[PDB]
Amino acid sequence: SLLSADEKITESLRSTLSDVLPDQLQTFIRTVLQFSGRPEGANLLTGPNTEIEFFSQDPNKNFPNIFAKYSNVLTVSSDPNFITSEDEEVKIIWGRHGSDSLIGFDPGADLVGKRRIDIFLGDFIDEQFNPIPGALNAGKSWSDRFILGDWQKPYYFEDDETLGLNQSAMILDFNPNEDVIQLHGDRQDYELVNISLGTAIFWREKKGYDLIGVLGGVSDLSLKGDYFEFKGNTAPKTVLKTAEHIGTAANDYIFSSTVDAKGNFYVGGGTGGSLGGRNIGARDAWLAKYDSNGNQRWSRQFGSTGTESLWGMASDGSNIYVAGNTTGQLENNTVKGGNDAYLAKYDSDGNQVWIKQNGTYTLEESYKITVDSSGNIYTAGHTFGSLGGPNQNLEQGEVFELPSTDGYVAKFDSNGNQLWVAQFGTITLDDNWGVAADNNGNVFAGGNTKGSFGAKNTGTAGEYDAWLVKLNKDGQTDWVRQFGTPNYDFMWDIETDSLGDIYATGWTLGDLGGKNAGSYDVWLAKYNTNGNQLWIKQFGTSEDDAPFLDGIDIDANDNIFLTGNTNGNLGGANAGSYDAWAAKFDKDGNQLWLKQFGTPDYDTATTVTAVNFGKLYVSGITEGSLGTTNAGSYDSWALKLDADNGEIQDFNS
Ligand SMILES: CCCC[C@@H](F)CCCC[C@H](C)Cc1cc(O)cc(O)c1
Ligand SMILES: CCCC[C@@H](F)CCCC[C@H](C)Cc1cc(O)cc(O)c1
Ligand SMILES: [Ca+2]
Ligand SMILES: [Ca+2]
Ligand SMILES: [Ca+2]
Ligand SMILES: [Ca+2]
Ligand SMILES: [Ca+2]
Ligand SMILES: [Ca+2]
Ligand SMILES: [Ca+2]
Ligand SMILES: [Ca+2]
Ligand SMILES: [Ca+2]
Ligand SMILES: [Ca+2]
Ligand SMILES: [Ca+2]
Ligand SMILES: [Ca+2]
Ligand SMILES: [Cl-]
Ligand SMILES: [Cl-]
Ligand SMILES: [Cl-]
Ligand SMILES: [Cl-]
Ligand SMILES: [Cl-]
Ligand SMILES: [Cl-]
Ligand SMILES: [Cl-]
Ligand SMILES: [Mg+2]
Ligand SMILES: [Mg+2]
Ligand SMILES: [Mg+2]
Ligand SMILES: [Mg+2]
Repeated sequence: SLLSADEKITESLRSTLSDVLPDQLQTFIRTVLQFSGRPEGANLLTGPNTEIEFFSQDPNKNFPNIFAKYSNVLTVSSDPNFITSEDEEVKIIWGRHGSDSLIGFDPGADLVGKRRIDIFLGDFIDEQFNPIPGALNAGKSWSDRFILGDWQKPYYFEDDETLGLNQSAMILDFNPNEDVIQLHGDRQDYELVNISLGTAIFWREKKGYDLIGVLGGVSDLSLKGDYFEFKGNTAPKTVLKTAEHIGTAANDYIFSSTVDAKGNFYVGGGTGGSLGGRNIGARDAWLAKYDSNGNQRWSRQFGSTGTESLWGMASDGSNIYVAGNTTGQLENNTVKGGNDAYLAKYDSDGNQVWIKQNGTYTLEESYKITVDSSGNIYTAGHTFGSLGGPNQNLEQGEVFELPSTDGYVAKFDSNGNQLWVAQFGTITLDDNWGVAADNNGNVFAGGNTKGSFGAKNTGTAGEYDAWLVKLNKDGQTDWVRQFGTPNYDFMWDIETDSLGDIYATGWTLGDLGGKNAGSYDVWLAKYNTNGNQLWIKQFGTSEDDAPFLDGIDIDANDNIFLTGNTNGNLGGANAGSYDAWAAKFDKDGNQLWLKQFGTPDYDTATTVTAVNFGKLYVSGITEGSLGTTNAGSYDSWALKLDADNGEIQDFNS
């Protein structure tokens, strides 16, 4: 019976949210929701007003730590939720700019009896909080997809005698003119109920009801509207049987790849399941080795009862170095506070040689790693603390500046001893999205900044620019460069060629290398070792085109390979949703080929690795059945390509 559903839903959500979220965070959320004109959820948070300790050195009070613990803050890009992990009862999933594919509930996790509320914000963009109007993206929004179920099962589904209020999504900014709510089954499986908060979405069967999601501030919807997408009960038909398929019932992601000197191919990333070994808790890191004929030699899974991923991997020719973040305590390590970075070493046989966890009392992220020809290892990332030196934004003065990241690069020897750590940036956000060593002892770093780091930012409202830093063998800066348009420009990865020149790839919403074809476009930029910009190429379709994550590699012939996603017809006719794409360039920026592949469902490449004089590997993630039938939610895939023309080969030979 749906009698008194409004009172039952309000009391249940209020009870759970106010029990789980720290008072500091409730105070922050209530203030933001009131300011933004999305007040519906505020009355669900009944904790007392509490000082928000933006700069506390206590890891348990430091607000960046608290906010990160209960949130997935995504990027200015059109994002899949590449950071989702089943590590908390309540999670705020914030898509920001771009057309985001938002998921928070892993259908493959053991969540029986667990309270689970995912609070979704599809856009809710930074510009709302600008005191001065007129910003390029003020008032702009995108079509976000809120994933509340798939072909396999409804999400947040307790399937018991109650109204199923213990698990539910709450979407705070659903716009039926633009956004989509994805649901299991068909429209006859649901019933919409107008409530004080907005709309309740109930799964309905003979035995009763189960609350799937609440839409704050929207009423009078219809299950016949095109803003609901129903996925039925049957896994997608398989395409691309030539690909290697990696998947469990949980969310599985490849985020990176590399090759050793014998031509063995490695992939790795994060999984909510038991992929390389028995799941330790929430998301774990994992990696796998394949011989050059496509046979898997081993898979390994490691981490903690908290959340970690492999975000980068590189080889010294024999060993495999891996890097990422963790929210827990790794084996043979101590926590520094909040989330930390780590670097680990695996030998060719899959033995974990060591793992080094490093960081500060506050939030570190690390997405990148490189290995030089001497066998030294460099990680890179960003920190809210004072890792390589004092953070540019240390404490609150008379003028409040929101806590913010600086970039860092850390150098290690082959035994994991830290040789140095360099930290740099501006008073505002500076994130790292790239690290690459040359042959002469130097190392480059690259990323995004809201500030004026290597040049005056021309954005009127702190839109991102790209930055590049060259460090010497001792970690001292030789130069800082910055490039961009007045709009957002976002870098994903960098790499050097055999001459020591540095290349970066990203997306732009403006005219960076040329006239923007529409929406996001791809760019590739080249700088010389002395900091001079040589060229920027920009290309795309009228739709959304971008590299993603480990988006560049450079082979021994100085061919450049790029990869990412597109929802246009970039390398061919789009198969549906986003597809993966890859491209090859020469060292002068001439485009040699451009290919597109994927399923009718959401796909993106996440990594590209070229074998010298051998195959090209493009790997990524999918909601479709790529290689074989999807086992649950996100699965992963690797494609073996002819590097001369981008044509897909059978993975196994
Ligand atoms: C469910 C509630 C949503 C809360 C969070 F999910 C996101 C809101 C972030 C607040 C705002 C962006 C920060 C801020 C402060 C400032 O002082 C200057 C700024 O430009 C920007
Ligand atoms: C793995 C993806 C993580 C992406 C993060 F990079 C998101 C940044 C948070 C946004 C924030 C509201 C903007 C902002 C910062 C700032 O330092 C000053 C501001 O006024 C405003
Ligand atoms: Ca986004
Ligand atoms: Ca969005
Ligand atoms: Ca939206
Ligand atoms: Ca439920
Ligand atoms: Ca884990
Ligand atoms: Ca830390
Ligand atoms: Ca900074
Ligand atoms: Ca810019
Ligand atoms: Ca485009
Ligand atoms: Ca790369
Ligand atoms: Ca697709
Ligand atoms: Ca899966
Ligand atoms: Cl971002
Ligand atoms: Cl806005
Ligand atoms: Cl109930
Ligand atoms: Cl209806
Ligand atoms: Cl099939
Ligand atoms: Cl082996
Ligand atoms: Cl600045
Ligand atoms: Mg029920
Ligand atoms: Mg097989
Ligand atoms: Mg390489
Ligand atoms: Mg296959």
